[PDB]
Amino acid sequence: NSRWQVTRV
Amino acid sequence: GPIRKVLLLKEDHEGLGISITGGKEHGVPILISEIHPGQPADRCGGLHVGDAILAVNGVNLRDTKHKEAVTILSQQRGEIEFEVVYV
Repeated sequence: NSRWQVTRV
Repeated sequence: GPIRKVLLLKEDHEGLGISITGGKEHGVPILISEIHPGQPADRCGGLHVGDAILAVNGVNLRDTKHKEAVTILSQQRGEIEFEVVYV
């Protein structure tokens, strides 16, 4: 899909 | 606006205290999407939601996939220089 990844670092 | 260089200090075991989004596969920069309260980025200051991360400790992030930026950010130790610009 078009959705972006989001990641906590 | 202006490009800023900001230093983050943390213990080895701490996270940076930021969430990032974007990346090359989405056609957009690595963007900060959250600053988590009380964590190193919030305590040290100078990093904000909507900042694009251009480089971290001298390592260019401008053409990285999302997971590549996650890796480079996750490998940081105790002193971390961010080069950021608000877009």
